[PDB]
Amino acid sequence: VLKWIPRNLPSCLINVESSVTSVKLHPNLPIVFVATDHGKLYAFDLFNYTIPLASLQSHTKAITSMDVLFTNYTNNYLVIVTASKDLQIHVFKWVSEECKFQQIRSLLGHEHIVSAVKIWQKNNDVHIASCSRDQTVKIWDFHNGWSLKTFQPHSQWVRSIDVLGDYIISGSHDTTLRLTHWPSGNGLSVGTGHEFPIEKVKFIHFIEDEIRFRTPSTDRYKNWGMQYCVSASRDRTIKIWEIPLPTLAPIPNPTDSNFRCVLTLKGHLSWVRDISIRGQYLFSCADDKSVRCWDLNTGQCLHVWEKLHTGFVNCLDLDVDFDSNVTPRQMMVTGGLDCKSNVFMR
Amino acid sequence: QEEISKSKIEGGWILLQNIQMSLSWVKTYLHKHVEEHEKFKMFMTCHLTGDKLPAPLLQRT
Amino acid sequence: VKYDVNYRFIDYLVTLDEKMKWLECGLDKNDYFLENMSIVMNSQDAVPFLLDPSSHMITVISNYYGNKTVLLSFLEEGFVKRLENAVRFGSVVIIQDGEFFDPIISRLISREFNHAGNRVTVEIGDHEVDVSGDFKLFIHSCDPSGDIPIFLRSRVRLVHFVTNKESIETRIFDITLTEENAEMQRKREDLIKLNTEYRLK
Amino acid sequence: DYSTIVILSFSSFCSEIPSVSLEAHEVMRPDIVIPTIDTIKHEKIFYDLLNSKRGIILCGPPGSGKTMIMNNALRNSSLYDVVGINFSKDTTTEHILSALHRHTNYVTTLTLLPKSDIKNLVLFCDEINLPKLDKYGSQNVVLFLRQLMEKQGFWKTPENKWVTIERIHIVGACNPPTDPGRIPMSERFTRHAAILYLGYPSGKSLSQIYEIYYKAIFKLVPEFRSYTEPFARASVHLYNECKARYSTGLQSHYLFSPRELTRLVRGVYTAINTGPRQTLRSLIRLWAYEAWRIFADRLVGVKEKNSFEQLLYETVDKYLPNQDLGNISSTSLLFSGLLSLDFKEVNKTDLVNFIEERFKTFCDEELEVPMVIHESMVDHILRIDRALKQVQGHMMLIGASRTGKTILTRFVAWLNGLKIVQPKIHRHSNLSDFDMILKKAISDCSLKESRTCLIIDESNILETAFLERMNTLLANADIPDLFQGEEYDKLLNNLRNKTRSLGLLLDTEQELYDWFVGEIAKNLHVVFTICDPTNNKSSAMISSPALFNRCIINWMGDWDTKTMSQVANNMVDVVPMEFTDFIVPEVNKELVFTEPIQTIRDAVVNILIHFDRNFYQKMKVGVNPRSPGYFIDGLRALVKLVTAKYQDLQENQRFVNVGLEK
Ligand SMILES: Nc1ncnc2c1ncn2[C@@H]1O[C@H](COP(=O)(O)OP(=O)(O)O)[C@@H](O)[C@H]1O
Ligand SMILES: Nc1ncnc2c1ncn2[C@@H]1O[C@H](COP(=O)(O)OP(=O)(O)O)[C@@H](O)[C@H]1O
Repeated sequence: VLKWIPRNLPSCLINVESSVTSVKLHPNLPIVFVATDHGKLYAFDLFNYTIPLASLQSHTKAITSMDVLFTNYTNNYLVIVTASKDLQIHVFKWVSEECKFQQIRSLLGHEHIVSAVKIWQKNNDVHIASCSRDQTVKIWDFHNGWSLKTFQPHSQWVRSIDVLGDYIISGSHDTTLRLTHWPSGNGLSVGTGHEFPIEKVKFIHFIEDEIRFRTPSTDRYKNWGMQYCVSASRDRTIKIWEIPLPTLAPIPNPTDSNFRCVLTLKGHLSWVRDISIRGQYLFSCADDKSVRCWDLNTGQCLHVWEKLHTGFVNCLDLDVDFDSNVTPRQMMVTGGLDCKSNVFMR
Repeated sequence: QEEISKSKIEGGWILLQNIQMSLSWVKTYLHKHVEEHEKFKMFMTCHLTGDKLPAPLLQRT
Repeated sequence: VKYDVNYRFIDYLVTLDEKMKWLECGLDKNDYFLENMSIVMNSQDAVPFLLDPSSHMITVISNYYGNKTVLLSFLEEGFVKRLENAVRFGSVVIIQDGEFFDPIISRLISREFNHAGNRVTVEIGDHEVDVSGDFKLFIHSCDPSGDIPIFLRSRVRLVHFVTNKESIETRIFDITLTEENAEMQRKREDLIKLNTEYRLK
Repeated sequence: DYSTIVILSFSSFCSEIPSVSLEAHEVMRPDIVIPTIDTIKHEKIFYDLLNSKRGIILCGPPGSGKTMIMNNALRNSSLYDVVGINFSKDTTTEHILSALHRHTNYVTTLTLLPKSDIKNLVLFCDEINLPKLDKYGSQNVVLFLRQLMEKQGFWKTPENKWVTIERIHIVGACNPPTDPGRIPMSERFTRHAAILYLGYPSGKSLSQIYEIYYKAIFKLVPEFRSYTEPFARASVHLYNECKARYSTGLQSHYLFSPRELTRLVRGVYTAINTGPRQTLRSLIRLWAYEAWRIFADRLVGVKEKNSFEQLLYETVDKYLPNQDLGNISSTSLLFSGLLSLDFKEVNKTDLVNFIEERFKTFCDEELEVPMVIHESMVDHILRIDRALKQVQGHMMLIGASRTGKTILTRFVAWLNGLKIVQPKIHRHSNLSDFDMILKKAISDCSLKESRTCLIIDESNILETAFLERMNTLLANADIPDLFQGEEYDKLLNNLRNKTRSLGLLLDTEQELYDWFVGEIAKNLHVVFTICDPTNNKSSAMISSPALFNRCIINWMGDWDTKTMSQVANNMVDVVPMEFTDFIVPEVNKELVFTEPIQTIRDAVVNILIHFDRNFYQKMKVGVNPRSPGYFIDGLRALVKLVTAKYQDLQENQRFVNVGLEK
């Protein structure tokens, strides 16, 4: 049930009045969430796509990225966080009673445009991660509405981030990756080697379902909480990277302050925009009007979705499988620059 | 320059000889000075067959 | 393709209120001068080049913007710092001796601004600086038929200022009225101003 | 003619030719020589004269191969080392001493010995004629070399003490004085040096050498190995026809040489090596594209371009009789490495759309200039990218102002990851500021290992010292007088630290400097932009021997009427202005530059193009390139003014109509 391949044709088509920049999936109900370059934010249905459920203009400029999360507590609603180019981060509310969008709070703190926003929950507390063009990635608190840590881990501004526990990555414009611990506020190790700026970078999560790149190697790496990271850049390449284990407030190793290229995956004809992980497959998109599917075991593209869009392909996602609180539904959706979005059913 | 400043402050005639021979100076400093006392008269002598003096200085004299 | 049979540039672009403002500032009565002044004022994208050998437009545009304008030159020390402070403040800047062009301000001439959200910044010298949005750049050069760099000549709007027959006639007739009958000329100019104000009203 | 002595028995050169089996990738090495009769004969006699302790001056037409015969003779011997000095229009004695200070030591026994105690040094000097006469007709460099060989030494300037030259042989190279740009040469200096006339190789010899080159190239494509001879014959015939047709009388930069054909061979190798599976039509189109990018870029007039196209058609038909040949116009050969993983032909529309999206990204990221994309500018992007991807790949863009030269260079440099560097040279900037910015650029290229696309505008050069610095930077891999004494020693320390940081280990200064200059040649591209080629400064910049022999001259020129029509339509297509009745006028075919008129938009672009033509005709511009900045500015002001006027007129009419209705 974790070995699903999407079919060669889209199940149906979703049309947006302007170009699509980010698409997200509702974890519980079959609802697709679509962003828009013109500032719109659509919310379609997986079966009735004739009319949007809710759409509004909260951002005066182009939306950059967004992600969803459903609240859980030990003592029950969906949160959508949307970033844009208007130097503002907007956190929304998706009520299930009347299926409408409610603005929670419009938040500031970035002197330039904000690229990537990440939302995660730990021990019945939901937090916001965000990186922008001001050379600083910022970790936030949702209830307080204020920042928690601010630092410059790179020479210039950063593209994308992802959070696994208390450790955060940051895809930067200087072809580097950096792990910076939140409570200590220091860099762990520096990883470089790319020739073009990073477009999307995210963690590799351990699984217990055997995938080579999704299993622990040593006991030290099992205790650390992370072993691998995947980075997509404009070098037309997807690279799996190695994170040295620090002396866990971890202390960086002077002789092991550099990363290691575990594997280099090549075969895209243009920049790799966004990537996704599902089982042993490394789903990826690019600007060559195509979507690939790379096996972590072999490093070869098993399927090619040629001419999926008429133009560039912007964003795609799957459902998170490492978390048992989210059902691993077998849905896939990919958004492109041709003002269209397509879903894949079964 | 010092004598031009002093003779502007406290008066007195002043005369410049062969101003075509310091073309950079007459293009910058004298142009700035004339571009921007009651008994102060400054005379400039020059050669007709020599180098071309700047137009705005001649139209401002 | 159709066009107006008795079209006039002044009757199309130079509106009556702007004409009143220009004539109040000290602009001459010439059709040529009015056309050139409207040409200069209608260039909000590319900076205009003024070539006025009589140094009249310096005080004309100085009187247009009041006391917020500042006069700079390419031959004065610290001109870069003065322009830096002026673009920080956001005041209209007129640069004198335009034929001695300084290639530092080539980013300002080409309008190659780097937009940073709601703040627009430009890289001049060796460091960036914010642009207030009220900044207006004028380049003045009192030397006619001089040498101009090809970069500046291509990227600015060259506007000449030469004296024609009507200017000579108007100046001579005004001078002889002032020297012959001051009261008659005063009544004439007061009636002209009153008639123009009445038409505007 | 072929008499020689082998080890006291007379023989000939027929059995002395060594068989050469060039591999595919050996063509990129610049030291590769094809041993023919003339090459081996000249190499042997040059080496014989050199061992006789004499000066050698190699006189010949440009591209005849003086430097390559030199390097062929001196590579096969450990006795001599080559020092590269390349003179400019105004070269001084201090430049010669600085290019020798790195290679020599001052020992008091003064005495200027070479650093190596077993190897002699050959002080090469190219373009001896290029130093200019004084007010009274004398040359400092030529008389310095005459002193350097006749008296074997020179007088040092600061401490006025006489030095003695021990093991510094002198080898010169110059063009005939009949060639424009050269001056008569004093007999008091030419007496001390023997002269060799290295002439142009014959057509058969060139055909054989380049048949060998194409065998080496087509070793990559085994199924087309039997077609190696017609390609060489066609290339040699094309070179001969281009030399005979386009002469110096038409344009001053129509100086062709076998170096152009070698660049053609190298481009063919690069395209084949970075290419997909190839067919005969693909080879014909690729060879035609390489010929277009090597020979026809320097052409100015449209008539010369059409003549070159017809000549290419005639050559292809005559020498390679293959059918199914497509159109070989300039814009119909779009070979790209952008849209795919390899250098292959691409369609027009998808390439244009890709350029649209990437230019949108570039405008969003680096700087916002709303440029309109047309086919000719796409072709210029492709040739600029092809020039930039090469190793040691420089370029000299020539065209009218506001053609889009520097912005295109920035866009292409951003596409390939090059870090653009522009000097902040302005008024009140001496030679020291330019020296510092070049030193910083060189250090960033070498120590920091950063890809740098340095841009030098014509206005960025104020005095000829900057031009000579660029000449030395292009001709060699670096410039000698940047690093002297303490700066030289600290750069050696920094470069040793960088080398041991990388992991590579060597101790000799010479090999470290070769690594340094190789890194500079690999990670530094210089792009020139010239606005008015009729100026004396621009003419001297173009006619410089080092700038001519290395840069790829890309004569973009003024905008033709097709480009103007394309940009006009693609910029005014967003204006609501087709709100009136139009009668299609009865006009001639030659009177309309655009498509035949059906609406008002084509009439608007036609009347604007016609007014630009009339205005530039009436200004007595002659053959001076015509700036299209007026056309763009007028069109933009037209768009803004018609939008404002339509809004005001609509508001006024609506207000008066509702007032009358009320
Ligand atoms: N075997 C050969 N015989 C003659 N010429 C050759 C041979 N091999 C290559 N060449 C040509 O000689 C050129 C090198 O000439 P070069 O030394 O640069 O001339 P110049 O000294 O005038 O700059 C090369 O471009 C190449 O095309
Ligand atoms: N096709 C075009 N459409 C609109 N503007 C253009 C076009 N080509 C060039 N330009 C103008 O030219 C300018 C850039 O030219 P640039 O390369 O800087 O010229 P130069 O190299 O002579 O300095 C831009 O500001 C742009 O407005």
